[PDB]
Amino acid sequence: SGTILIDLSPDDKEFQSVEEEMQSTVREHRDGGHAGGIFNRYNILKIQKVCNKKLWERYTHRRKEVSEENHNHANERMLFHGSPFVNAIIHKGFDERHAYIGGMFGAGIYFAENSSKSNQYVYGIGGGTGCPVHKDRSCYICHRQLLFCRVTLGKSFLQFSKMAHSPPGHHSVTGRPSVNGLALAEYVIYRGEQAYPEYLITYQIMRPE
Ligand SMILES: CCOc1ccc(-c2nnc([C@H]3C[C@H](NC(=O)c4ccnc5cccnc45)C3)n2-c2ccccc2)nc1
Ligand SMILES: [Zn+2]
Repeated sequence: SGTILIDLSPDDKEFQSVEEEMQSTVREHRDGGHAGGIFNRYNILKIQKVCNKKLWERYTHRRKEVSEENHNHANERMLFHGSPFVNAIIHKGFDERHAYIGGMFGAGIYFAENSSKSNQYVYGIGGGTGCPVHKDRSCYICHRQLLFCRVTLGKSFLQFSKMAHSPPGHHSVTGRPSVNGLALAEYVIYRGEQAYPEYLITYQIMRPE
């Protein structure tokens, strides 16, 4: 595999930065919690740094290329990723060949700047049938995993809510909010090597009250 997970102590400022980013970027969703559950906060159980030399080199190699194509600017962002495939991704890396064709921006890998948006996909598109054990999308019991990832957007194409690759001259798509469309920003890459899954976050959504 080559992948090592480093457990971060809650007293570690690197843990605390990821924890804060996760808690602070929660929003109320217009679906009233249908996809990700009803919560305003998480129980952060565990944050692990993902260390894989092969995957890191794959990422930085792509990043150099994107940079030369975008006026020496990678347009690198730290973004949340949610999917059922977290375990595969930390071992084998992101893989566009596994992309689901039912996305707003076609067959790509979707990231978000709001943790609560990525949380809606941990059990599948629109939350699937919820947690495996209780078939509940708002399950407070079962533990979830998000990735907090290093993502190379390069020259990002701006769009509102049928697409295979980046537009010509572009490296990603930035989905922007619209009245008849997106509520929140999402980012899409069409090459797996434009993201590194840097931190694996184990959490529950917290029951409010
Ligand atoms: C309307 C919202 O649309 C979305 C939201 C998120 C995503 C998305 N963006 N990226 C993803 C996943 C990351 C991709 N998979 C891998 O990189 C992958 C990597 C390595 N092995 C695998 C084995 C099985 C499946 N996937 C893999 C698919 N997905 C995804 C999420 C939930 C279910 C299915 C796909 N796709 C569409
Ligand atoms: Zn459950």
